[PDB]
Amino acid sequence: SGIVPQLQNIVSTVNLGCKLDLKTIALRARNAEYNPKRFAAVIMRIREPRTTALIFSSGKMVCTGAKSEEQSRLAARKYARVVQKLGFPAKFLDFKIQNMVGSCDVKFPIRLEGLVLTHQQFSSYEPELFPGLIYRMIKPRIVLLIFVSGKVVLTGAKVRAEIYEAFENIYPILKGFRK
Amino acid sequence: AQLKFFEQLDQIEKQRKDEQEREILMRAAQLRLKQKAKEMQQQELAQMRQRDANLTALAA
Amino acid sequence: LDLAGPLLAFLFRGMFKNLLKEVRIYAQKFIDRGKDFNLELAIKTRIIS
Amino acid sequence: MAYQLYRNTTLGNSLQESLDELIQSQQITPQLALQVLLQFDKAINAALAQRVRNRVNFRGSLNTYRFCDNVWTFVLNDVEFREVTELIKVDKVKIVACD
Amino acid sequence: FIQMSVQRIVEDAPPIDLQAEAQHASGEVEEPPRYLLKFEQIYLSKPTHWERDGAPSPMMPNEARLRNLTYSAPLYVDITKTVIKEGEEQLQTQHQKT
Amino acid sequence: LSTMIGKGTGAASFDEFGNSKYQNRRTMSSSDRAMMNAFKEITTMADRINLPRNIVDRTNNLFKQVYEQKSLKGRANDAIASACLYIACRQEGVPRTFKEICAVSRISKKEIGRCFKLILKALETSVDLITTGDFMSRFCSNLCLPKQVQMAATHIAR
Amino acid sequence: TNYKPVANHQYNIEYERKKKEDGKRARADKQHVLDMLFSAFEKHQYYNLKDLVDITKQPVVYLKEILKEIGVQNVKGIHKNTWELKPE
Amino acid sequence: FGVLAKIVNYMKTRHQRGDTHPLTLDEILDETQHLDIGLKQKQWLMTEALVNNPKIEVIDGKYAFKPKYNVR
Amino acid sequence: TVPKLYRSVIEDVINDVRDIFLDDGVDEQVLMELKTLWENKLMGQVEEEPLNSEDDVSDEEGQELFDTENVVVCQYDKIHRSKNKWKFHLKDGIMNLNGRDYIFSKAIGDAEW
Repeated sequence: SGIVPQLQNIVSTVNLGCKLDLKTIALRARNAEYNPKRFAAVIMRIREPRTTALIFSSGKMVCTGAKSEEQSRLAARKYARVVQKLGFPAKFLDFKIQNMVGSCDVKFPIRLEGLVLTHQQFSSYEPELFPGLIYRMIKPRIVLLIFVSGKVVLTGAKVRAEIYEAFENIYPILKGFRK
Repeated sequence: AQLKFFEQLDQIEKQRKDEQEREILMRAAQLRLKQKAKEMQQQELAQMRQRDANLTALAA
Repeated sequence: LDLAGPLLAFLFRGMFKNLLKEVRIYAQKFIDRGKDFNLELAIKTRIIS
Repeated sequence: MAYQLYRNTTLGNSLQESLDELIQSQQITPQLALQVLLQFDKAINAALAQRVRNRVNFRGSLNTYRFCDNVWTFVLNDVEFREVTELIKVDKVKIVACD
Repeated sequence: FIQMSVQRIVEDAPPIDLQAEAQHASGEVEEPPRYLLKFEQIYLSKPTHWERDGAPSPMMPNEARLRNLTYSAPLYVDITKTVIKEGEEQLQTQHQKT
Repeated sequence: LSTMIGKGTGAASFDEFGNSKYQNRRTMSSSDRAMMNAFKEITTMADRINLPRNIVDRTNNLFKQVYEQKSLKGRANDAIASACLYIACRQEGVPRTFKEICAVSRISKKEIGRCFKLILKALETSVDLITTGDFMSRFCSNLCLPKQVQMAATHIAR
Repeated sequence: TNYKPVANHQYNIEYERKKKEDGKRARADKQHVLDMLFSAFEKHQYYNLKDLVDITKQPVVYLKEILKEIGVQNVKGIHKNTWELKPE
Repeated sequence: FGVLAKIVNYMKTRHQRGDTHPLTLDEILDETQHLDIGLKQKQWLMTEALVNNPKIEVIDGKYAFKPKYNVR
Repeated sequence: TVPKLYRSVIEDVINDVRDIFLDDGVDEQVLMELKTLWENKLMGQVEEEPLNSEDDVSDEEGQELFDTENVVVCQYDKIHRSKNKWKFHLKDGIMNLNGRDYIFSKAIGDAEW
């Protein structure tokens, strides 16, 4: 096809294996914020990987905003090391990538009406709710947001291979509806 | 100090007069009892209000 | 002799009272919750018709 | 037992030092000093709330931030406090906010 | 009936008075708001039939006979709603032709 | 398979302090009472915008299927009923906008839309895409525009 | 004009704004919650769980756990079985 | 009076320690971070009212043996 | 201007502490002495458990320890952030910039992270 999606956000969850004090972390950390009335976790941000992590008292942490798998793992390790520097026995256990988000452009307008007519079993186009067509691919469990401008956003992937395969599957279909 | 004890006895007479000189105004329309009840209500607020002070001092 | 007018007046009296009763009930629920009930939703149109 | 914001400022520090001097002189008891601090906090909060009617602006960059118990602890750099009447330049600032 | 009795029945009905049941368990010095509704000025439209599309259209009597429709006319009432929250301000919004 | 009792006559029906009908009749199960309340709400919502009874019946059937399927048991009833009404309007070929359904339902547009998506998934069905011509009749009639103006607007949009 | 299409009813948006601004009640430390509970009991002897939740401003489950630790439910002729804040 | 019920809870945890010994009010008030002033006197009036109904036993002398049934 | 506000604050503070000085039974001369002194004082790692593989992943923490630089203490009404920038509706408060104090009612701020 000649086009490869580029990742825009990666979500990864890792367990530190130890209970934590959210108030202490908020008081002592650099960029952390803690609003128990608003949310039950602690939100921290690191600029060099340009990511945000949520840390829970149970010891499980979620890292988002990473553009690459390596960046996600490094950012999670950095957050764990920050928590460890705060005196806690933080570890790096069962790190896993829960979700990946990728974006790309097909460089031509698309007739979403024909697309939903042809693939009604997988398509969902409701301009009242959202201008972008939602396509639920089955062989890869990927949800694609297709827009009339040609931009395509893929989400729900665990590995980059799923993103690439889903785009490879969807590209001929979209080529069939080029405007 | 003996004179201060006499002044405290005078303040006790003044509180009795104030409480009774109008336990009568309420009747014309228990004042001490009402005051005590009011004092009881603040205690809960005071502490909810107060320990915030302890954490704010730790925060700042 | 009670003609069409007085008879329908009796029926409409009853049904408008029921309509106001339903508005009272429906609005009281929302007032208890502290939401500011919409009058149009309160009116049950089917009752009179 | 109050908001307790302005204690760590010039005004609060001067009041605290004066109370320390009287405590050293035995003129006032520490409970009285604490009561004076509480009353000062109430009065200063009311005074700033009521007698201040000027609008200010500022811009810059943020280097750190923290939040806990409804207490923001922002840390900005190269801030420019702009006001219609005057402009002030500062290399670094720490903004502590509460509510 | 239509010209006088309907309007008189609307006006004769007592105004609806509603208030909360000591909501929030606060000082509650008449704190629960009072909602007052008063119906007024009843309006009738000409007989109208709304299609499956929802587009209003006049209903001729013969069409009612053929299509088994009911010959009826919409009935509209002006309603005035006043909110008294003991905030020293009362707001009287009016809903027209409900 | 039930009955109910009335006052009857004036004698031993009311007892020591007006016992009434010995009781209050107290009939049925929640798996039917909830559906009944939803049906009443559906009729109210439909009458608010003068929807025909066939659309009401289609909405009732859709709600029965959704309610028994139970994938939306966590969603509040009225939202399910509103979404079913929207779907019935779409299937009957006279779609109403999400805002139009929200105008007659206490449920917000966002929740109506989410329940609409969930109901579509649960029923494994689909609704034809709306076109500009669907809303022309209702919009023009509510604006009291002439027939020629309505035709012109429909043609312009198409 | 009746039943005009609106994205969300005005009263609902006001209520949602109020709830969002208030936020969920936070789970405070056991010591402070206990102290507040004891002061409340000092007001007078009998409290219902709903108003006690209002007074304490704590999650219902957490407050129920703390109250089960010390307080005991008594079935009473007041209206119903309610909590007793006296530990014994 | 609420602080008093809190003292009752404190002596209950003291029973839980199993090191229950004849005590008094001052040491408990100190260990529970509370002072000894006329406030202690009014709360001790309340505490003697408690001694009139101390199902959780609070006697004046050698005391605190709450459990109506207690062997180990 | 700011000194005049300070004098008004002095008046408010003394008036507010008079009642406490009567409640505690202390003589009123304490307030005069306090005001005098106050004015005088003012004017392939398969085994990933070890986190030591990375170092110097932090910054100097001495800024918060020092606090010697300029400090602003106020109250916040709304604080919003959209993925890059921090926005500040800080209400009435006080600022300590270069020793000189500033007083404000509405403060608007935009910063970048």
